[PDB]
Amino acid sequence: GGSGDSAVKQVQIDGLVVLKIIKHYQEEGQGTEVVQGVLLGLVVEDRLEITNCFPFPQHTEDDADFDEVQYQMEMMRSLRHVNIDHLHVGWYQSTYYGSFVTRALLDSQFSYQHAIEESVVLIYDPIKTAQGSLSLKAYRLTPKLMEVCKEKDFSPEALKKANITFEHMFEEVPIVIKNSHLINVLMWELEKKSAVADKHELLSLASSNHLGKNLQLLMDRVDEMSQDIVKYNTYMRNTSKQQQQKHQYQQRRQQENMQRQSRGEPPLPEEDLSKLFKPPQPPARMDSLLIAGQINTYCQNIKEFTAQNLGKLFMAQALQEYNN
Amino acid sequence: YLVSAMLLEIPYMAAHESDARRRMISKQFHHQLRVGERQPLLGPPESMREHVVAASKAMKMGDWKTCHSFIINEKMNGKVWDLFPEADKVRTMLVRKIQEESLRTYLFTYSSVYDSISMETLSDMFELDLPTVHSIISKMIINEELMASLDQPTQTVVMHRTEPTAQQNLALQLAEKLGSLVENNE
Amino acid sequence: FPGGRVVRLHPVILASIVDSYERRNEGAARVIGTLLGTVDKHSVEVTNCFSVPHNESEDEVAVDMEFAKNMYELHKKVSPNELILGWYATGHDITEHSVLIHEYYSREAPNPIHLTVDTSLQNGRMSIKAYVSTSMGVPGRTMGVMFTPLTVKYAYYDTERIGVDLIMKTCFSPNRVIGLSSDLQQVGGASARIQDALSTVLQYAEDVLSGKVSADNTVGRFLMSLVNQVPKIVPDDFETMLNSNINDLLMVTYLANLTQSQIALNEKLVNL
Repeated sequence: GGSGDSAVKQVQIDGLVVLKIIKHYQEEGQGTEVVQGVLLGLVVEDRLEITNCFPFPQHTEDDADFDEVQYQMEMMRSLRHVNIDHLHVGWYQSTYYGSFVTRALLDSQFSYQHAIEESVVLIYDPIKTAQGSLSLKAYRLTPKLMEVCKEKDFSPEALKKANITFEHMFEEVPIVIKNSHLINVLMWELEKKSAVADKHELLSLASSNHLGKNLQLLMDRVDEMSQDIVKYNTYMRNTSKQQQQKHQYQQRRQQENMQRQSRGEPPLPEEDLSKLFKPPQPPARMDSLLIAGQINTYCQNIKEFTAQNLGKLFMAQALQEYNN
Repeated sequence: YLVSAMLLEIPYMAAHESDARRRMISKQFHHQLRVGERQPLLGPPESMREHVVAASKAMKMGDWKTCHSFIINEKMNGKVWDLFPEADKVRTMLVRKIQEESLRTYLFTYSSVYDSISMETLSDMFELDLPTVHSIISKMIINEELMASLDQPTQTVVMHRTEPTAQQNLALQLAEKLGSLVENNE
Repeated sequence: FPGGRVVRLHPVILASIVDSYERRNEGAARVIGTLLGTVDKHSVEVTNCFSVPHNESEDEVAVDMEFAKNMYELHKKVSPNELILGWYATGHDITEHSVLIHEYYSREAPNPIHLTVDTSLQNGRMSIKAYVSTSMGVPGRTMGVMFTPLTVKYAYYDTERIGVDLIMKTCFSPNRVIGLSSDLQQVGGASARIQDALSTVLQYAEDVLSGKVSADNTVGRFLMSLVNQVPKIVPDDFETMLNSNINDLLMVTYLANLTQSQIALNEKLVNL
């Protein structure tokens, strides 16, 4: 099912695990690098099903600074006391960005999955995903990443691993499929709130009425994603011209520098030929900017797939429902 | 201030590829990146606090702060023409502030007035019938005319249509780049 | 006025109940914790909780109040939302061991706020009965306590309880998320047909004789409340507006797909 390469597994997110995320959904940290915490479960039936995971609370007002690891191990000893071990099967985040994988935490979680191959990284975003498919995605830095290491180094060891060509997005693992039997008690609250106490269930049913009333679900999202296009994709094209300003453009008259002197003198050096071809700072594609390059131009792909299901099924409901 | 805060407040609503890179922004990034301002004291802020209202056109408010306390601080006295350089300035304030609602405040403006516009800002009807005519041909604005009646029906609709064109500010700067990609390749 | 009226928790209290209960360190029958939250001085609005080490039986019970302070230290760091308002146990209500954990929490000694989770094979009885303990004079025995009920309310982040609504869809049959909005159309369909099957029996009951009692100017009030917002009255210029929006929205995703192709033509010419 959700078996990975040589060791790593699927993740099963039980219904109280998303609630451990949505208790710190967006509260304390709007545009902050929110690390919603570390997901700890165990190697269980092909999918490391989550037990618990508490948000690792960085210096939370404006910026993000990783805390004392005294909290980490003392808290997950606090768990050891009446609950499961720190079986940290990854880390997870919100993080006011549907359809992204960050650069710094990409490196951090690759190094996480380097220490333990059997690890995944969950990204749950609320309806800020734009409604908007695939709110929860448990991404992992791939087993091609894992083979060719360390790690995806920029000026050297970039195209030198893009020769075999690492896969970049591979096994964005499935999330929640089975009646985990952490449910029967939740069904026992479900039936109670479906019964005589049907004020709160209908509160949430009614709550989505005003997420389309005043929010620019499409307009503000396609604006920020289009300004992600103009900045990222076009400076990507300037990178494409600049790696051409070096590999062939500059190289072309490095060749005309070599050739115009009859490729050296018989009796003596051959000083100029050896002195020339001064290799430009990009000698091989600059293919670590371009790694996250592909992954963030595909972040635009799953952000344009967002924009797809926004406009298509909204105007589906318009032309099917209104005609009265 | 009359070749930049007027010429280029047209393409500054999501059409950036005409920005002249030597202008007031030499100093406009300075006397705006200050946490506190009031009634200006220096030359440049006293040459700005009427400019900032020359964006909210106010013919009244902008004419009243190039002639505040400069006739001591060298504007009127020094330019060896006693009162006339202001009669020049006032005119290039009166006129260059009718060329503003034309370029800025035209969104829900469909039917507009061009007799009352002469009563508002007090320029000569022909010296307003000329530039209101110029507004269409010289600045290729989306507005129609039958000027036997002295009128300019707009029918502009560009507001949430220039947003998908503000996507073509960058959807061009995707497919304008593929034009430049294979120039280098071969 | 009495402070013991209502606890407005939300299912994240049941999150750190059930996960904690079903790992438990083999704390077989009785898992217990200290509840942390806010108070409206009449209501008790709560966000989170945690299960503590206990060995509650006759007549031994332990609540490591040093550890409960350690957890509060880590909890207040996690989020500044909450104060330790009392303790929440699983089954059941007033015991002689509850009142031992009372005097353990009168080491803590804010207002005693307890939350008793019945572990039975029932429906009619609630899976949580929140309690406060007034009277509460008490310089006597252990603690003279009187269990007055706090009504069980789920009143926090509505999109969270939309997250819970999905968890209650998984409670019936998961329900994985790939086509969320895609098959929320199936959910919207099922909702619209329950409305239809509702309205049909309401009509046909009075079509015979004496039906549509609790519907005439309530469901009829909220049938004209359907046509309030969809459809727009009957404007064919609004048909023109939203088929012109279809032209707009298709063309937004249209060049989204032209960027899709350009993603490969840009970054994969890199791979020559």
